[PDB]
Amino acid sequence: SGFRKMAFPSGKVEGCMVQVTCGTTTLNGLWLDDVVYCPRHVICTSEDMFNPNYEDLLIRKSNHNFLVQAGNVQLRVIGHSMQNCVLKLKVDTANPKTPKYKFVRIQPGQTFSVLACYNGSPSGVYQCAMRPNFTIKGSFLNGSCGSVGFNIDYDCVSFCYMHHMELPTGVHAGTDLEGNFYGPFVDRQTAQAAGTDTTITVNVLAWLYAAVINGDRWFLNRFTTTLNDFNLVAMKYNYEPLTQDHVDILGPLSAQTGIAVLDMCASLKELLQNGMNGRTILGSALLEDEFTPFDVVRQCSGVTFQ
Amino acid sequence: SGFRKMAFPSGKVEGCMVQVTCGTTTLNGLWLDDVVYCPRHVICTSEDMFNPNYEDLLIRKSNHNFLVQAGNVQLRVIGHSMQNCVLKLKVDTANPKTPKYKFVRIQPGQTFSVLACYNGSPSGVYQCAMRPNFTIKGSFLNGSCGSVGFNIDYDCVSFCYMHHMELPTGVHAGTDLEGNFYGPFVDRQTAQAAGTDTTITVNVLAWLYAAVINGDRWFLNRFTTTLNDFNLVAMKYNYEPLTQDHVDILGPLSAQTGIAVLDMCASLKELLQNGMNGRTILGSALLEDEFTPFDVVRQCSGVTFQ
Repeated sequence: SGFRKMAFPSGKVEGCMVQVTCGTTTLNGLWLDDVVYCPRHVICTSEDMFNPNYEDLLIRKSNHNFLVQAGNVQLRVIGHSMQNCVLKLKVDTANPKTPKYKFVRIQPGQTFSVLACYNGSPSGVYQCAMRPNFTIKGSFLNGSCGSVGFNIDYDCVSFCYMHHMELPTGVHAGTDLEGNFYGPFVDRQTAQAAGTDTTITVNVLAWLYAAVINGDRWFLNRFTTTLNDFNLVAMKYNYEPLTQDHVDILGPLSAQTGIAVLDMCASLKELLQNGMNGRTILGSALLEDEFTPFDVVRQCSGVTFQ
Repeated sequence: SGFRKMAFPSGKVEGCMVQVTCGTTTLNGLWLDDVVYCPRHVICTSEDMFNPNYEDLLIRKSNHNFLVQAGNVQLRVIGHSMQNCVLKLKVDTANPKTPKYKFVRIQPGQTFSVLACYNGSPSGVYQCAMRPNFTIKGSFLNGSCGSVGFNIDYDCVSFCYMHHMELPTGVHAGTDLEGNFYGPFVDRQTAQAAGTDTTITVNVLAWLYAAVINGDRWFLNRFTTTLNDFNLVAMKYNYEPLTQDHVDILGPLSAQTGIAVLDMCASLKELLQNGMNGRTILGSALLEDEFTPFDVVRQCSGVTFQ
């Protein structure tokens, strides 16, 4: 019982976090086997900011220009290259605490745990969703660049996000671990702004299911509706359209509660049109959209057939 | 910028979690040096829970009745004893990952991180608060007992909670690591239930500061009030009293924002009576009380000594 914004245990990623210095710029890197990955913007000075020439800046740097520290231990850089916006520093020592891992690119609507770090030292861990407009609503201060987001999928650490920057609305933008930005952003100081966001409908429904599992029922009505009619209401309140895939994805939560997906859709329609009757659901006074169906399952159901 | 429910990195605590089986009950234990700490109710069958005499149930048990497992490696139990409601199993092997640690007893209002575990395997990490009525609104499933809560100062893990049971309302009760329960609860199947809970006023205020710091201002007014007047309003709405110790603790944030504490109390008062008239603060439509002033400062680092 209970429901909380729960992140994955951070231990396997903590052991990969390093500090990377280039001139007067320090930020975080991720150390897997004999490679440290970090934002390429660490090689910039204030004079590069206008039109940074990364290709040129990279070749002009020697291995010695990169100070890499894992705790107190200095790692020697023996090579440097660039994949898109991520810098790959080859080092002389392979990380003995390298977990089994993969680099994955997540989709909008999906969540992951962020390990916020500073000077290569983990500060804290929290859950984020990739917003439909490809930002995350994170929590980062100066020196957090290079912090990474991940999921634990079986035994495997699936790394999906590396932090690059804050946009002027206070939201956050970054790349996958191959250095490609989520969204239409670039790793330089230019006029760029988040597109308008939408609410992740399938996640809201999952969160409602979570409420039902934990004994919140007041918003349940006896109504059912159709995909089509639901989607018309969705659009009116800036909610992403719902698809059959979404309906399928909610199946596990339907079975737990005995509430058909389309019935929960009718309950959601009613909360949208008429509000939340001054009540809270799972310690919140608005409709939460940053929990996937899987996040609800992993927290509230597990492997229960019974 | 940004503000999130953020937990400490769980790595140091992950390396201490182990499984403890006695009979058909499996739950979690904490392995520090050559001692495993777990809830003493691991030795009870379902029947014993009604009226259990642990002193007597313990006599029935030999060392061989406890199977302790760190991953797959069996730790031989060579001693078993009992301090209040926690069992201490002396094992043959000292935990090589034992971090620097203290046992501390926290007070209502203070926050900590929970490493939710199952069969000695970490599942997730989230932030909680010791409620004024000595419960926590955690998120636990079957097999979570013996999961622990902690703060991390430097490399020092301060353990403050071990999880023992779910009360009927879905909220959670447990002990410090010396086995004393928080609040008047007991490890027996009885009529017992949580006292009625109140909101943690000083936390709400810290959060409001966090909001100002992150650009949310609409709830500010120009009024000032006094402690006395404020506390009268507090009492009406089941807020905890605000003391002058709380007023000083908020001095840093008052300074940073240039909003006097009693000014902020006046803003809260208005929110308290009248609500948020359809607006949000830090992405929430209610008053959050699970961030301490310290939690706020950690995510909203000042520029004083930057």
